[PDB]
Amino acid sequence: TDIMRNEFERLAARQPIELLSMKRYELPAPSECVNNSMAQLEHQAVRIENLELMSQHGCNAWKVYNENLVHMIEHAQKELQKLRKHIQDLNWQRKN
Amino acid sequence: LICSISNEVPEHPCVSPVSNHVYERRLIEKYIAENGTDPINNQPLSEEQLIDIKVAHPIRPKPPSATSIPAILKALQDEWDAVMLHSFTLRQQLQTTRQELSHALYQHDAACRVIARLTKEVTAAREALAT
Amino acid sequence: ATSIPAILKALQDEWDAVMLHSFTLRQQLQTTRQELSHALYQHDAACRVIARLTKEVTAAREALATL
Amino acid sequence: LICSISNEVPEHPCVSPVSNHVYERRLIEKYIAENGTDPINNQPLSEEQLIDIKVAHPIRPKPPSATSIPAILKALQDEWDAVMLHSFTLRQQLQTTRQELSHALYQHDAACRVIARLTKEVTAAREALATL
Amino acid sequence: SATSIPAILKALQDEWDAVMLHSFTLRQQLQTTRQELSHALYQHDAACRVIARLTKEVTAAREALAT
Amino acid sequence: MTTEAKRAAKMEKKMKILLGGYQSRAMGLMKQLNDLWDQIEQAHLELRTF
Repeated sequence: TDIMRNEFERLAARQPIELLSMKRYELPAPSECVNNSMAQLEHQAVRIENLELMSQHGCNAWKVYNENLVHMIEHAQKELQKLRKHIQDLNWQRKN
Repeated sequence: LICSISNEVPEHPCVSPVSNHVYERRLIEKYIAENGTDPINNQPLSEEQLIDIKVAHPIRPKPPSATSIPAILKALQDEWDAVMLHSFTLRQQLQTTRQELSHALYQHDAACRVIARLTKEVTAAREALAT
Repeated sequence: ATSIPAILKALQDEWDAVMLHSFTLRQQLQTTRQELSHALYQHDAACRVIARLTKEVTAAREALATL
Repeated sequence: LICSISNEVPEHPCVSPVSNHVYERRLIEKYIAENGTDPINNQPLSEEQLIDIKVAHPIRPKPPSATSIPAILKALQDEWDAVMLHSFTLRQQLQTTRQELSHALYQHDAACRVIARLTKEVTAAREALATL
Repeated sequence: SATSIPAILKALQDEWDAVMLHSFTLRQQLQTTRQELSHALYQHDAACRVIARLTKEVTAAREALAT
Repeated sequence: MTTEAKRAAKMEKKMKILLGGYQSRAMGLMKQLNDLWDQIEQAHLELRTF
């Protein structure tokens, strides 16, 4: 019960073929390329500014998100116990 | 800690007041517009009935190799691959389950008739020893 | 039409359906597995009724036969 | 990860359904038994209204990562929304340079007519005086 | 459009590829308009030094005409 | 490209050294959570069975 999204998604899974992305940026060639050069410069700037924020930003968060994942995990195993305890009781009852 | 629709770790979790279960806002907002009821309990639920729960901007750090280039090309491609091949595989899991249930029931019936047939057989054989 | 910001908005809107579809598909998946599990358990449970019943029926035969 | 009332790591988290916030069951239970209210917003709340944290249901999740499709899409918003501000830094600075260039080229065009007349007048004064 | 989805992947690739160059071309033009502006400021201040010597040659001429 | 990507590679390798360890740390946690969510359903299913 979805729009166009479902038609191309089901076709991609049935055919077993992922849609091709931009295989351009990585290769390139020295000596149109004035644009390609200026795109590279800006890209690098973004990465570097972004990378710099990310290290410092990453450094600040590099482990703050890891703590959240431990709070998320322990909650699941508490429910594993709560389910374990009910079922055991039921089994015991049946046995008796 | 997770969403009860997609299997996400929500960025803006919101709880419904009819059935205490945390959903990601976008996915619960979509369900209410499709059919105005709670997805799990099938109880009457609206967009105003929801209650947002503070998350204080869930930790998602940006990778060291983060640029406009991979985020446009490689990362966004993988996200619509992972959405496509999962729901297709999830649609494959529904039907299988249904079929399984059906056949299970079918097999189960055949044994009931054997027991009912043997319940008349045994006690009358025991009764004949009594006679 | 061929801009940029709404393409990402469109990508969200189609994903919003993807999640809603995966939910209803999983509900029926697990809800059918409950019927599968309850049946298979109750089947092999009802199967042990026969094993018991067969051996008693058998005991009634040699008893009456030898008498 | 934290309990908002005490500030500890809660060992039994239960989320309320009036002010969405993760409280420790043993702490919030005593807050409700004191008075039937939610500690933050002071809205009415009972113990049955409070709900423990649970595994969603039957759909299996994975932790929040950079791979995950939704986290990758919200990443590309950050990319473009930051690059859109990068364009303002160059659009706003261009409107100062071209505005200073416009007044500079006007002062150049207003001045070079006076250089042309002094080159005329100083040579005309040398043409006049030398002949006499 | 009805548009094939594998193609929509390569569109978003091309559109990011285009915006990266449409941001680049707009920045090197800003640096060269400021650079060519700085070449005008040197000529502006160099010209008003050359007018001071030309005014002296006119002042020297007005003294000789009087004599 | 030279100035920025050299800074990027320095920022990346400095982050990577600190964060590839924290990535591995995070990945494991995520995997564990996933697994747990898998045991949760089998116990709920078996609870409703029993």
